[PDB]
Amino acid sequence: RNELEEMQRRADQLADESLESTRRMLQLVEESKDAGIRTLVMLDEQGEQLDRVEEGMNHINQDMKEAEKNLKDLG
Amino acid sequence: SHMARENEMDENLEQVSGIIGNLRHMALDMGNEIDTQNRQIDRIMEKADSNKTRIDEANQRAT
Amino acid sequence: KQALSEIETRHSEIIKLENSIRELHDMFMDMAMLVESQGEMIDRIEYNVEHAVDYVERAVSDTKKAVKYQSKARRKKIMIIICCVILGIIIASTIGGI
Amino acid sequence: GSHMRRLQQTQAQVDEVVDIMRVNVDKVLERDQKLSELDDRADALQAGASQFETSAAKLKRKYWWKNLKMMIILGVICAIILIIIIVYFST
Ligand SMILES: NCC(=O)NCC(=O)NCC(=O)O
Ligand SMILES: NCC(=O)NCC(=O)NCC(=O)O
Repeated sequence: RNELEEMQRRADQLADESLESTRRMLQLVEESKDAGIRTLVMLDEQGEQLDRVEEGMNHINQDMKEAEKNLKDLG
Repeated sequence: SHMARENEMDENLEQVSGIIGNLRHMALDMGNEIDTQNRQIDRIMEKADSNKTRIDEANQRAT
Repeated sequence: KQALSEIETRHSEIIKLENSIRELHDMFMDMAMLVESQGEMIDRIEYNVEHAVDYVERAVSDTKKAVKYQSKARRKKIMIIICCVILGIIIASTIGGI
Repeated sequence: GSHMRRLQQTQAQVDEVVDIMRVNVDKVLERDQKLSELDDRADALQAGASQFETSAAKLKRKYWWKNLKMMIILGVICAIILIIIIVYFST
C-alpha cells in the first residue's frame, strides 16, 4: 500500500502546513490590531493639537480685531 | 496527534475571525475621525487665510 | 481520495485567507506609518502658530500703549501752547507798557 | 462542512475591512495635503506676526519718545512762567 501511503503522507503534510499558516495568520492579525490602536491613539493626540491650533486662530482673530481698533486711534 | 491538530487550528482560526471583527470596527472609527480632522483642517486654513489678510493689511498700514 | 479532495479545497482557501490577511496587515501597518509621519508636521504647525499667537499678543499691547502715550503727548502739546499764549500775553503786556 | 462557511465568512469579513482601508488611506492621503498646506500658512503667519510684532514695538517707542520731549519742554516753559511769577511778586 505505497500508493495510498504516499497519498496519505502528502495529506498529513497539508495538515501541518495549514495549522502553521493558522498560527501565522493569528499573529499578522494581532499586529494589525496593535498597529491599528497606535494609529487611533495618535489621531486622538493630534486631534487635540488641531483643537489647540484652532483656538489659536480664534485668539488671533479677536486680537487683530483689537489692534484694528487701536491703529484707528492713530489716524 | 492530528485530530487535535485540526481541533487546534480551528480553535485559534476562530480567534482570527473575532479579531478581524475588531479590525473592521476600528477601521470605521479611524475613518469617521479622519473625516472630521480633514474637515477641521479645511476650516482652520480658512480662518488662517482671514488672519494673514488681517495681518498683511495691518502691517502695511503701519508704514 | 474523497477526503483528500475536500482537504486540498480547504487548504487552498485557508491560504487565500492568509494572503488576504497580510494585505490587511499592511493596510494597518502603513496606516500607523503615515499617521506618525504626519504627526511631526503637526508639531511645527502647532509650534509656528503658538508663536504667531505670542507675537500678535505682544504686538497688540504695544499698540495699546502707543495710543496711550500719544494721548499723553497730546495733552502736553496743549498745556505748552496754553503757556505760550500766556507768555505772548506777558510779552505783549510789557511792549504794551511803552 | 461548516469548515467552509467559516472560510466564506472570515474571508467575507477581510475583504470588507480591506475595502475600508483603501478608503482610509485616501482620507489620510488628503490629510497629508490639507496638513502640508497648513504647515505653510503656519510659518507664513508666525513670520508676518513677528514682523507686525516689530512694527508695533516701534510705534510704542515712537510715542513714548514723543511724549518724553513734551514733558521736558513743558518743564522748561513752566519753570520760566514760574521765574517770572516770582520776580514780579517777591517784593
Ligand atoms: N509701558 C512700558 C513698556 O511697556 N515697556 C517698557 C520696557 O520694558 N522697555 C524696554 C526697554 O526700554 O528696552
Ligand atoms: N513718559 C513717562 C515718564 O514720565 N517717564 C518715562 C518713563 O520712565 N517710562 C518708563 C515706564 O513707563 O515704565
